[PDB]
Amino acid sequence: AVKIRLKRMGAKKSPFYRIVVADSRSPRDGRFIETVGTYNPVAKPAEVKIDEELALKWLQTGAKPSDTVRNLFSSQGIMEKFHNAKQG
Amino acid sequence: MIQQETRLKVADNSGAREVLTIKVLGGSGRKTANIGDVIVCTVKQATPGGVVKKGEVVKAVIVRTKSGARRSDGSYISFDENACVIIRDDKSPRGTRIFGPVARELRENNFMKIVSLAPEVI
Amino acid sequence: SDMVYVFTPKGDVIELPSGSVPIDFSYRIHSEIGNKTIGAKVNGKMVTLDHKLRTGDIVEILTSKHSYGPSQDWVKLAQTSQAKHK
Amino acid sequence: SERNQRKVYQGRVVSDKMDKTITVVVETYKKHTLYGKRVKYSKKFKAHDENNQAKIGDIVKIMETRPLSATKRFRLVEVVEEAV
Amino acid sequence: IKSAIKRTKTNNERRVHNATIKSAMRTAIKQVEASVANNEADKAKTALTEAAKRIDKAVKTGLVHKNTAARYKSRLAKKVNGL
RNA sequence: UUAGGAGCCAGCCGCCGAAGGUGGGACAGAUGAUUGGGGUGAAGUCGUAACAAGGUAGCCGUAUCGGAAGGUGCGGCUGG
RNA sequence: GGUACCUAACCAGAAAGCCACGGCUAACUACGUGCCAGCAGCCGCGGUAAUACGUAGGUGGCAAGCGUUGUCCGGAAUUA
RNA sequence: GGAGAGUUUGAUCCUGGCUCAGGACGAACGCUGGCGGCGUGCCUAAUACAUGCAAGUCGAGCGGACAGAUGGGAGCUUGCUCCCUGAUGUUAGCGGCGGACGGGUGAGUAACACGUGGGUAACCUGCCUGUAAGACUGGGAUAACUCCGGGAAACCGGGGCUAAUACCGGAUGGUUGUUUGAACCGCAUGGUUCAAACAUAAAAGGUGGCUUCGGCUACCACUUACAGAUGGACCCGCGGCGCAUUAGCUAGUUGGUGAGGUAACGGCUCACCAAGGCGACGAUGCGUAGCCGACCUGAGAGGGUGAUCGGCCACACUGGGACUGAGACACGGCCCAGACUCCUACGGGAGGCAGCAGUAGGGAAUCUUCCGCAAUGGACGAAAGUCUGACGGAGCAACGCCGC
Repeated sequence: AVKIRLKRMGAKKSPFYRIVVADSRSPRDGRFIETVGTYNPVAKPAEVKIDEELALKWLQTGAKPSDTVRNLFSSQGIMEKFHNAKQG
Repeated sequence: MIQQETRLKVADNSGAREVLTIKVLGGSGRKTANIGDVIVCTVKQATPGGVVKKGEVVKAVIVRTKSGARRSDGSYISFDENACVIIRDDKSPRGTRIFGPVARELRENNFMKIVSLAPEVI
Repeated sequence: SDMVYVFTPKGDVIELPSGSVPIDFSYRIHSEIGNKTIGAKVNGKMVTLDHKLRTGDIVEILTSKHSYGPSQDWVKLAQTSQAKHK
Repeated sequence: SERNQRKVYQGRVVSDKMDKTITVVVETYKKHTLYGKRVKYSKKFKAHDENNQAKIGDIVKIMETRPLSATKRFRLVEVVEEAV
Repeated sequence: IKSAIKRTKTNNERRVHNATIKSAMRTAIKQVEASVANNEADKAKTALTEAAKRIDKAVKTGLVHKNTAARYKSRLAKKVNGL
């Protein structure tokens, strides 16, 4: 139930996203516990900024993200550092 | 067997609670009225929400009484409260619903909208 | 052309002057239709009483049986003056 | 690994007629959020006396716990000072 | 109404079955308590095992929710301790 | 082992139990003939009570009488 | 959603109003008008020369809005 | 980071009123109005609602139906008709989990509802990880299926057939309870740890591969235990209103003991016994109103408001109860009554828009009966997928700000 996930922000046409550790029972704009950095889809270049260390503490407690959120962690190697900890 | 100066429990949510009689619309002088006869009445009590309120000369139809009703079978219908249902001086009522049972000796005349609104035509 | 040729729930051409709301659609048929009208339906959808009819439309009427009645809001919901004189 | 300390006060006792329990008046006092002067209130509770060693006008401490009955949410600690 | 009719068709069928577990659990306790008004301990010992047979299987099935059943155990158990 | 017991349920029973009915009080609002003052308006009628020693120095409190402002009685006050 | 967008081609062509104008308060004259018609948030304007009414010209205000309206705060140190 | 101005008067100063310039609206109205972003858009009626949609999902839980033709064979008209169970396809019902969240409205509620800080040795937590263990042996049904019966329908009843990760016993288990020991510590209840004894307490298979056909294996699910993660319940100080032309108010009230009851503390319930408790720091009462981060305004101190967006409580036509489920007293679930609507062959039933739209009605006054699951989200499933009026956008009105 505890899904680390995106959070919809910004204007009407061009969205913005914040990567958020929360409960799924709260709504799409619902409350949370603690966040990690950002996401930008409307940039044709990069600038997806992640704290890159804080979620690994939450992943050791166990919080399954959706894959659209998860592959950003693969792009910065959070999960592979975490999989090394699971191989540790 | 309803006379002059009797008090009747009213069987619709048209405004009234208790109704007293004047005269049975028979001939020169008719004493009683069993079922289906038409009385000119007045209103001794009404609901606070009232279309027809306190002190109104009304014309009404007996529905259910503590009288017999000799069918040709020999079956005698006899309720346990004298009553009326207030009508709009015609062969048609003016209330919305009709509380409680209704005697089947109203179908001898054409009061069928009271029959169609009755919940249990006994 | 100063008149609307609208259709009844049979499909008969109802010749009324132009600019009519469906309240004006009632009184050509019968006056008590206006006494018992609640809503209206033109071509599948309900239409508001704020709608003004056009020439060549099928107008169905949501009519109460004998239960309901008018208000003060309808006195300027009569565009056509001959129906407004009704 | 000590657990969290509970609510605690000291105060002064009005009456003793309650069975194995009393009332204790707390006299902390504060300023007002508009003017500034500091006036005193009356704060009284219901406190458990397991030994019934209570006096009218007794200086004593109270200690909260799980609520023992209707409105009783305190037990004593130490009978500090007694009346005359 | 929104195709949740399947709930009520099962909820009543479970309501019969659950109460048979619940009411037999009630009769097991009183029969132990029958051996408290009676002055029999050996009959109370085999009834306590007979009662706790239903009690321990009860939370295994559904809502009896052990923290009640611990009070159901010990209140019966002190009476056998009382004999 | 050809069925009894256990347990179970239909059923009825008891306490609790909403709405309904009955009854005398509470308060809230419309309404009620007539009346009681209170202001508010065009040169209405009646007096002149105040403000000058206002033509009897005013004024507060109480009492009392008259078309009505007021009158005087008694005490008090200077803003006589 | 071929929507944003960009590329090229076309024309002064498509397109401004309401409010104020004695003093508060920036801005005034001419006709009409004669306690009447009418303005008015404030002081108050008109019984024949109305910068205050209504109109016209001309200013001024602000602008895809402008006035009026009801609200709440402020100015109101006028609950301090 | 703090402007004042007209007015009592014949004239002056004070005094004191109101008036005025300013700033906001979820604002409406009058007149006009070209466009583009971004944002709001029933406050009155929590008044009644036509129509469509707003919560389902698993054939890899399961029986059967249901098509199917891989081929096999049959009768011949060469047009077909089949009989076997192909790949695979469909899912009424069954069973698993969700429906308690997502979403709306602001009616009650002046109190631990909320805001803040606390406490729990007085509690709970399916779905999440991680660890510890495991997953033995049987049993009886029953829907669907049909076969009759009764019904206008709503549907209901009876007789057989059958399944499962459905249900129910037997074993073994470090749960828990009892009994008796120890150790340590707190804040009284005590708490924590260790031993022994007794008492019971489970589980389930499915998917694919490998097979010696015994099975094995991963993966999913399952029972139990530990923690963590996770939300929830209960208690407590301290806060934010109006009236004294509301001064007395309460007997389960307030106390104790025991009992029952609740996940849990308790007059929470009941017996008994006691007479207390609440109060001029304003009880009780009454009118009033959802609260808060915040919004607006002010120079600040303060004052007003509590719309949208975000937190939480409360409510789901009005009222009361209750089940299954980790979690409700359940917004689109059941049962009952009250009003009302609809149908009936009068015997009977079905219904709940303050879900999205839209309409009625109210009122000065508030919008489109669109498209899409592409992104975000949830729901279930091993996944594809399915389902989504959450949301995504389009549409309306100068409603407001900014931009041309």
